[PDB]
Amino acid sequence: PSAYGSVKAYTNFDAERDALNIETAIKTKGVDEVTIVNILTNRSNEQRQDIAFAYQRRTKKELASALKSALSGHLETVILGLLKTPAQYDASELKASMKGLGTDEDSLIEIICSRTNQELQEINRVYKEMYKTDLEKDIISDTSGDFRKLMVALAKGRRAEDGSVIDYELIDQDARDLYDAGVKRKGTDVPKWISIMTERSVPHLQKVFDRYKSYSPYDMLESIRKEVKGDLENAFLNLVQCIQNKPLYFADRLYDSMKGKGTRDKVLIRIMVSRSEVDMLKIRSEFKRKYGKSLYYYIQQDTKGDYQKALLYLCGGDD
Repeated sequence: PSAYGSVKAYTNFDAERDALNIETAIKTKGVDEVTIVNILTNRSNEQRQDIAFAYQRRTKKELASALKSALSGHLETVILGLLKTPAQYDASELKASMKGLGTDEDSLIEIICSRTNQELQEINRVYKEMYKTDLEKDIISDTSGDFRKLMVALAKGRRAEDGSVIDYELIDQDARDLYDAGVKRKGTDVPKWISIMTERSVPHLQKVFDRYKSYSPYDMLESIRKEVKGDLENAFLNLVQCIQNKPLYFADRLYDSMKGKGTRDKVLIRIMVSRSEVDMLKIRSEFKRKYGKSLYYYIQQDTKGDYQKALLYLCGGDD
């Protein structure tokens, strides 16, 4: 279990009890959405799987299908998302990002740039089992140019994991190479940027980006804005933010999703669901530090109804 998640395993857990109570809630005239939300947002992902199993054995109906039939709107999206395992949820979100003629590059980038090697290994495996095809093949068919190269490289999840051994010489050489490949000359050696940023460990790259400031007039993020454009630039910016401060990265994404009129629910829901058992506590801390008011407050003031209640539970409170 992650100590930085907002959703923790329920102590007095009884899958049968929850399955019985959810069944009654589903069959209540008009549905008792409150009970369904109160239960599922207060159980760990694993516990939800146990609940789904108990539910089917007792009713001969799959819980997911029962809820897709019983719920609708944004609430349905949150609840069904919470029922999928982490890998399954990410795999389905990735598949959804590449559905149709166009491609939701923003979603594809957010997911591919933020997941660890461990998470990506599972996503790749589950993706193959669910859609029968490979994740890489789909990315390749929905992207092109250097943007494709970068996304394919990242999706592989073969990033080095040089344990904890700091390589000061490589830190310096990588910083010099990133500079020589960009700001230092006319044009940009994008392949060098892709290699360094996708093959080195996160702790290493954090140190590289710091050492980079010693050679370059602008930091990594500004360097990216001056060297590349389009989806490629967007990908690099997201990637560097994820490396420098992943919790802050998500906090900014969350703020952006609610700032204006209405909310970009697709993003808001994916982050609340997917990071609820990973680093939501860190995301909350960075969000409050930067924006002043808590993430809870923004969710409260930007969504309504049972949907809002569900998201607030995933947030977990504020402190």
